[PDB]
Amino acid sequence: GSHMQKEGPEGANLFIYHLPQEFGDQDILQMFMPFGNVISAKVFIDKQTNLSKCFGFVSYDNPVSAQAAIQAMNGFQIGMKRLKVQLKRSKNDSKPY
Repeated sequence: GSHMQKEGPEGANLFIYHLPQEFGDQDILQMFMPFGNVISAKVFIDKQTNLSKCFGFVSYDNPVSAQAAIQAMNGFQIGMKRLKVQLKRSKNDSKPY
């Protein structure tokens, strides 16, 4: 259950390059569900920092659920596209929040 794009603690963010066949909001919510709860789903190009185009955005709640999705999501073969996953700017530190 989500409505826009707002990440939580320092440690969890991954985005999708090469998005296969029509892959829209409904697919991303259930095919990326099987290791825990997700806070952002949208297939738009972000118009403020001009990042990579016709591409996809997902986010989770804690740094342990990112390490399992990089192994089962690097390599997904479906027709004439491959899935290729990238994490957005890593950081491991203790902030007062």
